[PDB]
Amino acid sequence: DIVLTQSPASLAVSLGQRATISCRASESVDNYGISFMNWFQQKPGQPPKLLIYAASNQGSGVPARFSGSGSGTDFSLNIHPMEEDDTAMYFCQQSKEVPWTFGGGTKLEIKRADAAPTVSIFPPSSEQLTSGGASVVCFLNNFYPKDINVKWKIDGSERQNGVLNSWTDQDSKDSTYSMSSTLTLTKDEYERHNSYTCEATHKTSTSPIVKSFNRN
Amino acid sequence: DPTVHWLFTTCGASGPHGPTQAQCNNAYQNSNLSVEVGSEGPLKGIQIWKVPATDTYSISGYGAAGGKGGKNTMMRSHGVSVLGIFNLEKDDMLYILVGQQGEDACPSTNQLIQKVCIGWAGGGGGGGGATYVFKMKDGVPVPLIIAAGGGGRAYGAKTDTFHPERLENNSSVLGLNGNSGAAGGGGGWNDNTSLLWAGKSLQEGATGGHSCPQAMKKWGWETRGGFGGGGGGCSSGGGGGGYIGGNAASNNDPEMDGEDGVSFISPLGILYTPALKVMEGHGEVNIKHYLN
Amino acid sequence: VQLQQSGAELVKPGASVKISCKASGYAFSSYWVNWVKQRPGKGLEWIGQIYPGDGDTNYNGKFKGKATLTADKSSSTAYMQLSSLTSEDSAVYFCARSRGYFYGSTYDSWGQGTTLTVSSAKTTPPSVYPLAPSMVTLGCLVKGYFPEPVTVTWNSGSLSSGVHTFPAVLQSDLYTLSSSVTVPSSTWPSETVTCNVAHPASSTKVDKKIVP
Ligand SMILES: *[C@@H]1O[C@H](CO)[C@@H](O)[C@H](O)[C@H]1NC(C)=O
Ligand SMILES: *[C@@H]1O[C@H](CO)[C@@H](O)[C@H](O)[C@H]1NC(C)=O
Ligand SMILES: *[C@@H]1O[C@H](CO)[C@@H](O)[C@H](O)[C@H]1NC(C)=O
Repeated sequence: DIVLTQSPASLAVSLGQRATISCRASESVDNYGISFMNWFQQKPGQPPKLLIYAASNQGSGVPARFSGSGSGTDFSLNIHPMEEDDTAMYFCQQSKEVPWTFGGGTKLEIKRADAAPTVSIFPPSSEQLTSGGASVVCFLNNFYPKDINVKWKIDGSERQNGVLNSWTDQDSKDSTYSMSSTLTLTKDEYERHNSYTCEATHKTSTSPIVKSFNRN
Repeated sequence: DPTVHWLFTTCGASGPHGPTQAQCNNAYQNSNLSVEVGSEGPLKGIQIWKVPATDTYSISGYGAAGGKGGKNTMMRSHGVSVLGIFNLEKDDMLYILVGQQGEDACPSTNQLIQKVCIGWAGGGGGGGGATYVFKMKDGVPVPLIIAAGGGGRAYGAKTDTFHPERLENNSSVLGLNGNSGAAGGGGGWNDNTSLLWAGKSLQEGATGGHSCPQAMKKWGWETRGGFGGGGGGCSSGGGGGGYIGGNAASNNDPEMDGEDGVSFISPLGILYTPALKVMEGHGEVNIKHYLN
Repeated sequence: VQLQQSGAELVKPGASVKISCKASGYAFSSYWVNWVKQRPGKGLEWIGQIYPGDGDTNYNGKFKGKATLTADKSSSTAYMQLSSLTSEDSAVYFCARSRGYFYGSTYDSWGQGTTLTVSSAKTTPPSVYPLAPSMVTLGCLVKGYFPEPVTVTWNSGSLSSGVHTFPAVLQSDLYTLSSSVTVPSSTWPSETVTCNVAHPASSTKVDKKIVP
């Protein structure tokens, strides 16, 4: 295959600013004087939309702030000035040789000032154990940037196995990110220990943020 | 009222398919012309008129031009005009198919092809449809005036030279399709089309040819024939529709224009002047009362 | 120019589906029709293409005999049949038209997508568990349900300026998600607010009060 190395996988940009996305091919995609590199935008729940074909040519009704550059093995998608409505996935794509292949994509998101997570922990409801099992839930809300690590503690000792995490997409109103981490044990394991704590590590602080509770 | 003029057009339509009832109702609103337009089958794009009085009428058919080849500077092959005088009887139904221009290869909305157009397969123009005026008698169609369309121009056509107009007035001659090669020949009056790029005969619906798969599978330069009978385009130009469709080259020769179609005038009617290439776009039919 | 795809499919492992792509507004027999697979957190995958004029096909070797591409000129419809289905086949599948070299051999018109879900588990209604502990944060736990669409609201929707609903996770063939709402301590517990959970596939609506 002709492999496309798209970079970066994520990119955050202030309104008005320049966004540059790169696509590098393992072999030339030039043939017949044409470069068979193409660029696409895809928003959630929609099919992709063509932005740039043959490396340099605007697609129909694609605003001027989008522009494509390159030839051979190196190519670039530039957006400038950035507008709110440009947050999406972006893909490069070659048609020079079968099989046709896509780049790995770039998620374009809005940049904002850093913010520390608000952390909250919640004990199991009596309802849940009455059916068997015990889920403890920790929310890590409204933080930026999106990279974070969550660590559960049991009896002072770390626990990560049996835990499921879920991340939200960027908020369109706050520009922040949230995640839920939920540890599911059986009721025998829950009732075998007393105190349960959740700790988050974010670049915004050097000391983890901590919430805890003990059974009653 | 003998001052009345009925002008038949494409009702706004272009390309290999003809118009809908709703297009002609829009184009003819607030006029003396009212028509019925088929929705399905071989009569789909064809307009049906009712003759208002027993009298002698002028009928002038104009067929459609073929498309341009590979250069914005080329002239098109203009559609043929055929002018006749006919006696018609109140309540006769006339069936009218107005030919549509062959697809131009230049100009192009693709800025990569436009580069070529201003200074391998696919630069040749499409064939362009003939114009048909016929009537039913005993369930079998009978032709009155067929104004052939103009053959499409080759991708690398160098001279604006065209052949003299051909006119037949003899039903015993079969109205067959022209030869197809890489480019589609023109649709005739009654034939069995089976290739995708050849123009369809009138009694098949006269849909204009697809462009050649040599072009469309690789480079994507699309030049289709016109309603009705226009042959599809390749490097070679496509043949125009007629009673006999114009021939297309046997190979994909880029210097070989599609031929115009053969026109037809009923011998029971009176021809007014020799057939003549004049139409630079779509076709047209004009019908008036005749002063004698 | 329009490509219109058939509806979603929910099938058991081992089954087959045939997804349809009905073309209009252009010459079906003159353009390639491509198929593309998209899963969450993954890019796009090209499956193969077909040229309806003469049945020519090109495949991505990864999908040979898994996908089978065909075209029907009578209806101007392109089909993709997926065989011997597994959970790795669960995805959104698009059909797309491409143009020739002058257009960069790229896609220019996409179907709306078709969602395939492959699972061996039968419809199960969600279980709802509350989440109890200046601003106070509250929660609603919606665990163990199938299939996927669920909707969480707070106070019938009227109290929703600050809510976060987290994407669902897959556990033992069932889904679980959580929702959060943060409100001033001057409104809770002094006022009651309730999460409303709906799972239409099981025709379910449940309200749960947040008890201290
Ligand atoms: C019909 O034709 C007559 C005579 O040519 C003309 O006076 C009249 O205006 C035409 N109809 C319409 C709607 O104009
Ligand atoms: C086309 O095929 C039909 C088959 O019934 C045949 O009758 C006819 O003579 C052929 N030629 C024309 C001009 O239709
Ligand atoms: C005019 O009328 C005469 C007498 O009927 C006829 O011989 C002649 O052919 C007519 N002319 C036209 C052009 O119809």
